[PDB]
Amino acid sequence: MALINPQFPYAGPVPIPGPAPTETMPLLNYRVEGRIAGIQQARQFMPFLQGPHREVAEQTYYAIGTGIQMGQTFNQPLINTQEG
Amino acid sequence: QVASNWEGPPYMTYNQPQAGSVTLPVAGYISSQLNNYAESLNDYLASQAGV
Repeated sequence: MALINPQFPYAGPVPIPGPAPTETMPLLNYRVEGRIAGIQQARQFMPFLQGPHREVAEQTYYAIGTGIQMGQTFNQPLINTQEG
Repeated sequence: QVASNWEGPPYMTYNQPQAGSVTLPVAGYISSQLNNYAESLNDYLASQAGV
């Protein structure tokens, strides 16, 4: 967006020496076929386990029984003959 | 399966007094209650036999 100087104008570009025209043109680089080499193993001996863990520990229980329940020799009360 | 006279296992509850039971009465006392005496013996034997 330059302003044209009317007192000192200039013309378009003139030819100048050039950079040997084939040396600015590249070759198209020619890929050969390739292979991810080797026979891959199916599994890996991992350093960490792959499953979930638990944040807190919960107390577990198992039921037990008591035993054969016996009789008893109670201390027996007195007879309510109007004193009680 | 409930029984109206079942107080628990009879070899464990036969000599056991009841809950409040400061002094126990006798189950019968011609001179006193007679058919209440006979039904207090039938209710005890029904507890020891389980209906």
